[PDB]
Amino acid sequence: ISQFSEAYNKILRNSSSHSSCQLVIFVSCLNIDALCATKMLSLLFKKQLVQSQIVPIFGYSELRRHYSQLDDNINSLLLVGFGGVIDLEAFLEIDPQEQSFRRDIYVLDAHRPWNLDNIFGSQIIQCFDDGTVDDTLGEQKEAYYKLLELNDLSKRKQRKKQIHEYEGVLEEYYSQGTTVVNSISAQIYSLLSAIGETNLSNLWLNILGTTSLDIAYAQVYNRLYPLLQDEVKRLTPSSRNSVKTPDTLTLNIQPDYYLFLLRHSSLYDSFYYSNYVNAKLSLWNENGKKRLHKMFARMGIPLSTAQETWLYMDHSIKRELGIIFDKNLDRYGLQDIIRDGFVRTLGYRGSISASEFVEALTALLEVGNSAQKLTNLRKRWVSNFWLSWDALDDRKVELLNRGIQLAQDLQRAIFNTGVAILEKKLIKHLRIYRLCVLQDGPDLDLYRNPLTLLRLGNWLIECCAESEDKQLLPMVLASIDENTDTYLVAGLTPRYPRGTKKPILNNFSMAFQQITAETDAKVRIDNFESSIIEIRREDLSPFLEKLTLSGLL
Amino acid sequence: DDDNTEIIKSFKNFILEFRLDSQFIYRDQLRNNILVKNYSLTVNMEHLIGYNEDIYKKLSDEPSDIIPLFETAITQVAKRISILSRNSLPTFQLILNSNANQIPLRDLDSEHVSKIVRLSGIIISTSVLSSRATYLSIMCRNCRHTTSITINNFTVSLPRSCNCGPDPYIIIHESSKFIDQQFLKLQEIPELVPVGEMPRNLTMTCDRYLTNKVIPGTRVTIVGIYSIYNSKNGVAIRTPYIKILGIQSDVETS
Repeated sequence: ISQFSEAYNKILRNSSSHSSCQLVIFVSCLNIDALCATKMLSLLFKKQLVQSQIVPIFGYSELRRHYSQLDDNINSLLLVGFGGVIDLEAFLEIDPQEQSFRRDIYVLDAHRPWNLDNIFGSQIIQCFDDGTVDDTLGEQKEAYYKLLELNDLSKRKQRKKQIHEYEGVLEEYYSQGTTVVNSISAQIYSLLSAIGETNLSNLWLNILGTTSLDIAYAQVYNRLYPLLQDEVKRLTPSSRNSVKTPDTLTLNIQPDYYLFLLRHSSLYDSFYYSNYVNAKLSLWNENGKKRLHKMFARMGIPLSTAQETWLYMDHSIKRELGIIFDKNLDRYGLQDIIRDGFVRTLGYRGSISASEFVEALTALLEVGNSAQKLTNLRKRWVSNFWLSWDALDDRKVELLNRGIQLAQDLQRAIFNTGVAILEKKLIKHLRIYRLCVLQDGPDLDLYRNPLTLLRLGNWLIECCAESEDKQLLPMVLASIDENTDTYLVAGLTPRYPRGTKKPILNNFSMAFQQITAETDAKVRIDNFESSIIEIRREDLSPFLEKLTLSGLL
Repeated sequence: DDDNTEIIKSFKNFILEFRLDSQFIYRDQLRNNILVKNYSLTVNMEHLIGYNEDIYKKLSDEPSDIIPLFETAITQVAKRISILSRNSLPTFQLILNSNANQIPLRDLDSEHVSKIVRLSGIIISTSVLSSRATYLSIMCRNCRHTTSITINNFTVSLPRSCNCGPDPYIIIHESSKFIDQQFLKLQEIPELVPVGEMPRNLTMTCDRYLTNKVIPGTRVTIVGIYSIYNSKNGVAIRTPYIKILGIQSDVETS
């Protein structure tokens, strides 16, 4: 509810000290956006050389272990991606200490709607709600100034009728789907441009941030291109090349493709594993696989030349890469492939597509790495976080490729198993919504991570619906290996075929909390996201039955 | 041949200006190689294609007409590094090993002939060394023309003109500079793809510093050009071999 620059000067005044500082910025959690945000944030701190503590939090339940344990001198705290949904004032408590409260916890979140207790009643925040939903948002505005603090019998009856009158519309609010308005990174950059830093790798961090989520909607991002492209116009390494030159040597616009790993993998394998194309062309089917080859017969690209790594393909095919696709792809309905994208060239190393980089980092997060076992695993993810954090750095590229050799493999897993599902037609159309469960599969170790099931779930909800009449219906998935029937189940959102009228607001967040409040059968919201929960095989089936009814949508 | 000047200028500009942040990998590859008296250079194609797409566009087009202009191009560089004036310095061999896409032995059929082909197979036996020639002087049986012939790679008959004839040219072996050659013969790996048939073995000629680099029986991945030689045994029926530049054994192997 504040100016970004002024919130900045506040976090400046409470900061400096000695033995300074002290602030712990919480990077959270598994979302690439977090990295994108906190890296340019951390670089900004290093600019004024302000000491910081940076914590890789996984579990939402895990945050309590930290904040309740170690805090001493820390008067100014910062947090990322948490608290937009569940309020930490009740969760942490707080317990006001010393107006002009000593500690300011900044909470940065893209999630909506905000918790009601957060924005109004200033204690721990210093909210980041600005500027996306301001709004009004008159529904939260009347939620308090009316409620607080609230012949005489008719005035009591009138008063109470008014109270429930506000409580109904208030109940409409805060019970709702969790949907990201704008990427937190973008706003950190809006905060950053007011201070005056135009830095190139910074901007690349923004591009990374925005393009973190295009796998899932945009939704506003379709109109974020002005806010990026203009900035790309606010700077330039050289008016003209001047090949290369070995330095600056920076990012530029190119006809990029939702196509998967075009530059770091072989072309044919790049269609065959791509996510948008696995749908429209029915590639899980042997009968459709051929249709790809017909694409190549249309392009005049040899099959043998399609099998070869993209660095080494002939030059003629490169110069025709932006034409041939126009000549052909239009006929297959694949006409939405070509985006205007961002590509940063490091020169003699190669170039990297904005999206593919994100595929590298995601790749890093799950691989390349009774409560003791889950804690130890979540711990392994915590360590792995930094292995992924390092790849963002420019000076070490040598491990970034270790991401990509993984990012390929994962797909080779994901695709494979994905097909293993469609052969058995495991989809249960049900009535109100679509649902699935993986009872058996190869290498569930890869599927342990929330984000792995976010991408498999994504390639599957994308596959089932082209569309593909009728009625985009949200999907459900489940997997188990070890940790005694943890059976991780993540919520999902429907995918429109590039024509998106409504955000549609994932409802699993609410539907799960209704069940936690009913019989709560081995239901665990331990994962940071409201869409993804844990379950046991003993209680999963009654849970599934209680999921089927009553349907909130 | 101003075109060869144009190509070699690009190769010099590729060696002197190449930057991996910030050491020059090649330029130091060179020095650290002449000091130990290795007289070789190993190019990493990914850096090459990163630098200019163009020179790799031509180098995958007609390799055997180009690669020696790359050799002379690099040895003209070691002249400005290893020594200074105002000898003798052999033209270095380049060994280029790169990822690309593995092309299995069975799948080599024409069509890629004279186009660089990376592949993988277990070496059967190594043939005993024998020298080819590099620089040899020649005198005529009659007019006694003193001709210094620079033979290059990659067969080549001697010139008949200064009766005289038909081929009055003698090889002077007292001044002739010689290199070495190997002839690996490699049987493709037993895992794939024997099916029901005995696996084929393509004959390969290693040379200079790759020679005796590999003990027979060790799995390797060869790079090299693919090309054909005559060897009367019709019609016409020329038989296939793989020139190697350059060989890289599997991990490690020492």
